[PDB]
Amino acid sequence: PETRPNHTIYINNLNEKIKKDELKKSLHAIFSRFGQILDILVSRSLKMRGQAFVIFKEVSSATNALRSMQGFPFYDKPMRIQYAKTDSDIIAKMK
RNA sequence: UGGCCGGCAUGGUCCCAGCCUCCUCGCUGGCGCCGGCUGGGCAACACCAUUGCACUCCGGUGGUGAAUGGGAC
Ligand SMILES: [Sr+2]
Ligand SMILES: [Sr+2]
Repeated sequence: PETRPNHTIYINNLNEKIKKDELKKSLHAIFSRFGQILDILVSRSLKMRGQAFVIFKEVSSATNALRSMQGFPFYDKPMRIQYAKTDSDIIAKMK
């Protein structure tokens, strides 16, 4: 079952050999044009590696980012993008 | 040598260059042969496993089973 629109996009299929700090930097480099980004969360743990959460301030940004960068070759791999199942805390602490 | 021991070999002190390494990366570390014991840590690196929905840092295993020469006294 797909997912409903969200402030946060969930990206996976990312190159696992990239360190956390660099991955966050590179992700911002390509995703900041879609709108203000509140934060990017990345973890290299067994369960969370290869994935990232880009948290946009406005849902239109996420939606854009989602449609525009679906399948984008990043670090030699096609980026897969979806909306996050639930709202990230940063967003809850507001709306 | 990450810590520890044994056997054998080996004149010494330096100077220059090169080379080596998971555990004080370098000029007041190290760079003969052989065998056995043991500690730490995944931080870097590699390999294996993982396609995974978080907002709690947190998979496993491996490496030293390493590295040459010149010169001055
Ligand atoms: Sr050493
Ligand atoms: Sr590890």
